[PDB]
Amino acid sequence: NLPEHWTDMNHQLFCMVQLEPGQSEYNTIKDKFTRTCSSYAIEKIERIQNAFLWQSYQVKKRQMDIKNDHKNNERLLFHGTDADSVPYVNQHGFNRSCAGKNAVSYGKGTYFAVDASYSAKDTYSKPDSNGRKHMYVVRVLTGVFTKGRAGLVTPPPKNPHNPTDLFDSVTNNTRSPKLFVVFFDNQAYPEYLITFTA
Amino acid sequence: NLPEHWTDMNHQLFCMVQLEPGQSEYNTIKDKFTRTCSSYAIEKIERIQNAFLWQSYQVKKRQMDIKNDHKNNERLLFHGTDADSVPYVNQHGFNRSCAVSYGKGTYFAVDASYSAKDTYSKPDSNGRKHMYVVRVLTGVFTKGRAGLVTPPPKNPHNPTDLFDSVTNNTRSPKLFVVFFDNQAYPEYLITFTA
Ligand SMILES: NC(=O)c1ccc(OCC2CC2)cc1
Repeated sequence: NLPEHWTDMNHQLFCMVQLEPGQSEYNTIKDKFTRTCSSYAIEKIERIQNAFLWQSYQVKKRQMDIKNDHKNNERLLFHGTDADSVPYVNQHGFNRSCAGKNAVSYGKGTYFAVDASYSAKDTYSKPDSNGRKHMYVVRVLTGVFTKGRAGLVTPPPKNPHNPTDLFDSVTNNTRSPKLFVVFFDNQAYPEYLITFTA
Repeated sequence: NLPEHWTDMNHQLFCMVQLEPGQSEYNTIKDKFTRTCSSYAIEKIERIQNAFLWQSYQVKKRQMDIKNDHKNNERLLFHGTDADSVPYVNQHGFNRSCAVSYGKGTYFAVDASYSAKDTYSKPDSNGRKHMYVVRVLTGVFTKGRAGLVTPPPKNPHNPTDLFDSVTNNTRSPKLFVVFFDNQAYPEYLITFTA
């Protein structure tokens, strides 16, 4: 069930694949990033091939596609992180139990940005000791979403009289979304790792 | 890929099925409980049929069987909870975000007698206590400690290859803690009284 464009892994479960500039795959990610980070320079873009994370994520997507019926449940978003976090995210994905309190909090979960410029802030993509910054391009199952609130440990219910039927994620603003928060494992697949510098 | 002992769900994805007293499945689950809790009165046992939770759980079980290079990754454990949390656990399973002296995960007991304490299975206004029988992917485990947010690494020369769960005592475990969604499937709900 692994995507057929992935490199052969020789029955290995995990692989990072360096992309070539001028390939459509590299160029689409570069254009998405430079739309709002034209003042930074990309060192490299690696495709993340993680069989187990992919499998769990694709099971969740199919469940949300069945439950929501005729919705675009997936967006491509950005996530800046520190170099210390990269090994863990590459193997295990995004753990809400490890998430920082955001400067504007819409709930206790993992935060993903619409614009690379948000994730490019030193507060999220902290420069390592060689001055490299790290940002993931992430498939996120945002599904049906509402404006979040600082107290949330799960998405709120759609209906107060049915407390277990939940929104899929929350946002800062439903009309003009700039960030999404997710509260469950395997709701986000880290697809690419951008390494960049001033 | 829904198990054989489940009953038909008329094309729905979630239902709670009351077990018939005196039949094989009811007798099997009652005996697990009464091993340590024979002084308690059983009102009913329900089979939890949650297609989505089962699917996600089965994927994690297949992945752990590959990673550990053997079966024997699954244990049947108990979880006592309050009446107000029962609809959430039936629909969404166990959530670490909702005493945590062996880590910030979900706690499961080897013995029903431990989960039957009023501190976990809080009596509701009518005296009814609630306990799940849970399939748990305990896998390879180590001793836990306060403040863990994931299990420790097997070798701190490879800090991303983790233990699957933690316990109070590795030689004679009486409880297990898991730190990831869909590492536990709530299989039966026992309603009982002191
Ligand atoms: N909810 C439960 O059934 C349960 C709760 C706690 C527990 O271990 C607590 C540990 C001694 C500190 C096991 C099970």
